[PDB]
Amino acid sequence: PQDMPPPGGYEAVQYKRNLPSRGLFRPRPLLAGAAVLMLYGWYKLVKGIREQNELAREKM
Amino acid sequence: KVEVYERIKSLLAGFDKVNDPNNITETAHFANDLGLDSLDTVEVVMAIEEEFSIEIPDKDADQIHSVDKAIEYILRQPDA
Amino acid sequence: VQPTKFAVTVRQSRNWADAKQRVIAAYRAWIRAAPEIQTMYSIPFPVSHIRTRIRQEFERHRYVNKLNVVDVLLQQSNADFQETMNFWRQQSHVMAFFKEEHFRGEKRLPSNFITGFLEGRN
Amino acid sequence: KGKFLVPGAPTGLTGLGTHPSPRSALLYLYHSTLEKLKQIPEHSVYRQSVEAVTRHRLALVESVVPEGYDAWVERAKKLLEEHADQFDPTKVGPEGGEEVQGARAVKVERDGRVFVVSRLPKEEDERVLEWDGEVDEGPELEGSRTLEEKIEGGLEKIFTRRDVKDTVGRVEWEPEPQLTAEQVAELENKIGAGLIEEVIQVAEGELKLVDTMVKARVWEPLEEQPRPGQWEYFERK
Amino acid sequence: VALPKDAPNPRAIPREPVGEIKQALVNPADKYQSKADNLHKYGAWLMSCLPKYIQQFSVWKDELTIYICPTGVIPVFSFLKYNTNAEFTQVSDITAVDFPTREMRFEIVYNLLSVRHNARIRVKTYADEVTPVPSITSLYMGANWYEREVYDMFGVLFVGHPDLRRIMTDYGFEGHPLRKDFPLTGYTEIRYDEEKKRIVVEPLELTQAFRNFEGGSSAWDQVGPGIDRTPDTFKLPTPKPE
Amino acid sequence: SNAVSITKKYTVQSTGIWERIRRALVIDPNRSNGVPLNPYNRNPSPGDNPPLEYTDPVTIPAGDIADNPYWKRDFRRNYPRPSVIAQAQQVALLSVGSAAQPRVELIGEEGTKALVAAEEEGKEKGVAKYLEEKGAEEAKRVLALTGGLPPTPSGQTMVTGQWDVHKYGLAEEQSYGGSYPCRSFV
Amino acid sequence: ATPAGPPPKNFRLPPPKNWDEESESTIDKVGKYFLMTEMLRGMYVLLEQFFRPPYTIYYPFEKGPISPRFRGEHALRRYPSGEERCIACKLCEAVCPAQAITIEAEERADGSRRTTRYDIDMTKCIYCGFCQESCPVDAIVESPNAEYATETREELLYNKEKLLANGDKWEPELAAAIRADAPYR
Ligand SMILES: *P(=O)(O)OCC(C)(C)[C@H](O)C(=O)NCCC(=O)NCCSC(=O)CCCCCCCCCCCCC
Ligand code: SF4
Ligand code: SF4
Repeated sequence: PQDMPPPGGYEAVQYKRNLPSRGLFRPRPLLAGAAVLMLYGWYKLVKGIREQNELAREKM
Repeated sequence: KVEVYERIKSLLAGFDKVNDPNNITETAHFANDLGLDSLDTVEVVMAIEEEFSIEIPDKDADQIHSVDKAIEYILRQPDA
Repeated sequence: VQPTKFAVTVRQSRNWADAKQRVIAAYRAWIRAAPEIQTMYSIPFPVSHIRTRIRQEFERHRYVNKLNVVDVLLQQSNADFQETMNFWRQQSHVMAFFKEEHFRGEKRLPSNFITGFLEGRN
Repeated sequence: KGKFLVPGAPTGLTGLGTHPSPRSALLYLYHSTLEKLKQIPEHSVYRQSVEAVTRHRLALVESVVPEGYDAWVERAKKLLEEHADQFDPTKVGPEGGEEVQGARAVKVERDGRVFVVSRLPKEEDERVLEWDGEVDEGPELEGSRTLEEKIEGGLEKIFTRRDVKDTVGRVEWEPEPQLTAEQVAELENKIGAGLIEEVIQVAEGELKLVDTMVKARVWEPLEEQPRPGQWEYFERK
Repeated sequence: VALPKDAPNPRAIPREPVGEIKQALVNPADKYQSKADNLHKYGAWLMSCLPKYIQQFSVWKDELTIYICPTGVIPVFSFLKYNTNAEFTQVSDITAVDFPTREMRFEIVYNLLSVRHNARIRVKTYADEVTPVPSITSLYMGANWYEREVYDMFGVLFVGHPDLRRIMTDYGFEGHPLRKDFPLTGYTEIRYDEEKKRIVVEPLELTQAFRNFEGGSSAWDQVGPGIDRTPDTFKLPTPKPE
Repeated sequence: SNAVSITKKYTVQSTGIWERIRRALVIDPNRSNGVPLNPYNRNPSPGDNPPLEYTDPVTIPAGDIADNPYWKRDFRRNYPRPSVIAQAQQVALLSVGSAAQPRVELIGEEGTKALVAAEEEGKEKGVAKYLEEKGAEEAKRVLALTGGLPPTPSGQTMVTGQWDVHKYGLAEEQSYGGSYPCRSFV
Repeated sequence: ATPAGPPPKNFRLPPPKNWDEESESTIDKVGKYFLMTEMLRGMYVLLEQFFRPPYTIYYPFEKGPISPRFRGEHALRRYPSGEERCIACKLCEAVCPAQAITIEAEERADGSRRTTRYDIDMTKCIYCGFCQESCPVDAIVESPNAEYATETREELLYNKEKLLANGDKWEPELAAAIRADAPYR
C-alpha cells in the first residue's frame, strides 16, 4: 500500500504556548528570600565587628 | 585687469583648437574669430575656469562666448 | 539629488534649444571632473588624455538629429556620471573604458586587407 | 466610561488613530467631492459612478445624528451670525489665525453646506511648555538697525497679533457634539467599508482623484489607437 | 533507551486497506465561470469611465487585464489607486516583456492588489527603445525599485523617476540582458590579470560553446486552438430567423 | 494547561532516581529533550523498507483499461482562450445589447443590417463619442447594468461557494491572550 | 486594509489603559524589575540544556543519515553480463539543466550502439538527479558518495573511463539503492 495514517488518526500534538509560571522566579518569594539573607548577614556582621573591636582593645 | 588678460592670453596660446595665434584681441569671439567649436568653447572656459581657481556656473558659462565677456565675469568674482 | 548625491530626476527635453543646453552642461561636468576621476581611479594617464577621451564619447553622438534619442543618450551619461563620482565603479570598470589597456591594445581590428589576411582576420 | 472614543487612540491599524470628529469629516469630504464633480460633464460614467456612490454614502452618514445636535446647531448658527468676522477665511486666512497657542476656527462653504474648521492648540505637559507654547521667532533685533532690517524682522506684527489672554471682542466657538462609540459602530455597519477612520482615508482619496480626473479629461475620446499588431500575442487559429 | 511507555510504535499499527481509488475528472477552468460575468462587467465599467486611455480589456480565468495608452499611465493608476470601487493600493510587480516583432518592442506589465476587495488587476502598456513611460512613484513608493529593474534589464526609460540607475547589472555594464537580441552569455567576461594586478575585462570566449536545443521542438502543434469561454452577456445577440 | 504529558512525546526518557530528580529541578516536567528514540525513529531505514510492499496506484476513471477515451480527459487542449473586448465592441454591446439581453428584437432581416449598425458605429467612434452624443441618459445606463452603482471587483476565495473577500475575524481564543501586542485571526 | 463588508466583530482595539488601571501589583512589578526574574528563568533553561545529551556526531567515524534517493557522484553501470548499459540515446544530455553532459556515439566494432565519449563536468552539475530519471536502462546513476573533494578542478572533468570505474567500484551500493527506490520510480 501507500504511506497512510493510522486507522484512527494520529493523536493531537502539543502546539500552544505552554510557558508555565514557576514559584522560583516569582518576585514575592525572591524578595522575601533576599531580605532574610541580608538580615541574617547584618546580624552576623554586627556581632563580628563588635568582637573585632574588643580584640583591638586587648592588642592595644 | 592687465593680469586677467595676460594669464588668459597665454592660455589660449597653448590651446591647439585655436585656428592660429595672434588673432587674440581684447574682443576676440570664440566662434567667429578663433574658429573654436561649441565643445571647444567649454574646453577653453574650463581652462579659463581652472587657471583662476573658480567654478563657472552653467547659467554664467553659457554667456562666455567672447574673451571680453570672460574678462568681465572673472573681475566680478572676488577670489582669484 | 534627494536620494543620492548626483541623482537627477528623469526629464524629457522640451526642444533642441533645451536639449543642446543639457548636452553642454553634461560635457562641462565630465571634463571638469577629470582631475577628480584621475586621482580616485589612479588612472595612469594625463588628465589631458582623460579629457580628450571624454570628448570622443560625445563626438560619437554629434550627428544625432532625433530628440528622443538624445534624452536616452543624456540619461546614460548622467547615470555614468553618478556611478563614477560616487566611488561605485571599480578602477577595473573605469580604466577599462580606455581601450588601450587590453593586452592586444588599441590595435585590435586589422589595419587593412593584407595584414588581417596574414593573421587570419586579426 | 467607553461611551465615546478617545481621539487619537490606536485603532488596531498602525499609524491610524481615532478621528476627533469622524461624522463631520466624512460629511465635509463627501460634499467637497460633489462640488468638484461639476467641472466634469454629465455624460461621463466616471462622474455618475462617483456621484451615485458618494450620494449613497452621504445618505447613510446623515442617517445618524449625534444627541443634542439640534440644540447645538441652533446656538452655533447664531454664534456665527453675530460674530461672522471672527471666522472669515478672507479675514483670518485658511487657518483661523496665526496665534497657534489660541483657538482657531474658520467658516467654510461647500456645496450648499456650512462647516467650521476649528484647529485646537496641542495639549502638552505643563512641565515642558515654554511661554504657554508661544512660537519663538527668535530675539528681537536690538542695536543700530536699518528700516528694512526691522521690517524683515517682523516689527509690523506688533500692530496685528493679540495676547492669547485677550478675549473681549471674541467669542469661543463651541464644538459639535460627537457620535457615541456605539453610534460609530452603527455607521460602520451601514457604510460597509471597515473602520470609520479608514473610510475617511478612502473618502479623502476620492476627493483628490477629481482634480486629476478633470485635468486629464478622461471622458475625451481615445488618444492613441492600438496600431495593428500591438496587443497580438501567440494565440492559435 | 527509555521508551516513553505510553507512546507506541506508530509504524506497528496496522492500516486499513485501500482498495479501488476513484477520482472524478475536473476541468479547472469551470470553477471560474461564476465570476466571468462580473470580471467582464468591471472591465466594461472601467473603460467607460476612462475612454481616453483604455483601448481594450481581456479576461482569462480569474484575471482581468486592462490595455492602456502609455500617456494615460498617471490618470489610470490614480483611478485604480483612489477609487472607492477600485481600491487597488498595492503595486505587486512591474515588469516588461519584449516582442521584437512589434513596432513598440516592450510591453509594460503592472500587477496590482486590492486588499479591500480581495481582488487583483493587471495593467499593460507599451514602450520603445526611445519612447518613455510615465513613472508612477508619485503614487506608489514601492514601484521605485521595480522601474529601476525594468530600466536596467530592458532599457525602458521612466520620465519623472528620481534616481533611475541600474539596480542589477555591474557598474560599467553595456546592454540590456532581457532584450531578446542580447545573447545569453553576454559579450564580455572578466578575469584577474597578474601582469596588471587588477581584474580586467575581456571579449567572451567559452571553453564549451552553449548548445541550444530549441531545434528539437515538435514539428506538430501540441496545444491546439483552445475553447472560447465568453459570457453570453458580452456576446453580440444573434439575429433570430424569419 | 497547553502541555501534554512527557510520556506521550516520543523522546528518550529519564528513568528512576534520575526521573524523580528531573521532575523536581526543572521548569516544565512535561518538556522533552528532543532526543529521538532508536527503536522507533527512522527504523527501519528506507533502504530496508520492503520493495515489494509498496503499490503505485491508479484511479479508476483515468487509469482504467476499458471505459476512458483520452479525449474526454484532455483538459490541456480544452484550455480557455482570453476573451478580449475593445472599445468598438463595447459600443456595439451598449448599442444593441447582448446575446443574454438584447435591446431590439432583431427578427429575421432588417436586423442583420442593424447588427452591423452596432459594429460599424463601434469602429467609427469610441465609447467616448458614443456617450457624448446620446447624452447623459445612457451614462446612467452603463451603471444600470450593475443596478445603478458601479460594480465592485471579484474576490478570490470561494470558501463560501461564491467568489468573495475572505471574512477575517478574531479567533475565539487568543494565543497570547491580551498580554502581548499580537492578535490571532481566523 | 480590512475586507469589504461589515468590519470584523471587535476589530478595533480597546481604549488604552492608564498606568494606574493596569492589573499588576507594585510588589510584583517592582520585584520583577530589581530581581530581573525573566532573565533568571532564561539562564535556568541553559542549565537544563547543560545536563541533556548533546547532538554531536564524531565524523569521520560516525556518519549522518542518507536515504536510498541520495544524490552524490555519478557512475556508469553495467549488466550482469558485463556489457555497459548505456546505448547512447542522449536523453540525459537533452534534459541536463546545466548542459554538463557531452556525448559522442557511433557504431562499435560489433555493430552495437555505444558511446565513444561520455564526459560530465562535475563543476557544471547541480546534482538534480534528472539524468538518472530519464534513463531507459538505469545506466547513469548518482552514488551515495559525497566524499571526493579534489585538489585541481581538472580532476572534476569526469570522462567515460572514470565514470565506468566508479560504477564498477560502487555497484553493490548502486544496485541496493535502486532496489529500494525502484517501486517509487
Ligand atoms: P556644437 O554645437 O558643434 O555641438 C553641440 C552638440 C554636440 C549638442 C550638437 O550641436 C548636437 O546637437 N549633437 C547631437 C546631440 C548630442 O550630442 N547627443 C548626445 C548627447 S549625450 C552624450 O553624447 C553622452 C556621451 C557619453 C557621456 C560620458 C562620457 C565620459 C564617460 C567615460 C569617462 C572616462 C572614464 C570614467
Ligand atoms: S546514460 Fe542513459 S540517458 Fe544517458 S546516453 Fe546512456 S542510455 Fe541515454
Ligand atoms: S544531476 Fe548533474 S549531470 Fe545529471 S542532469 Fe542534473 S545537472 Fe546534469
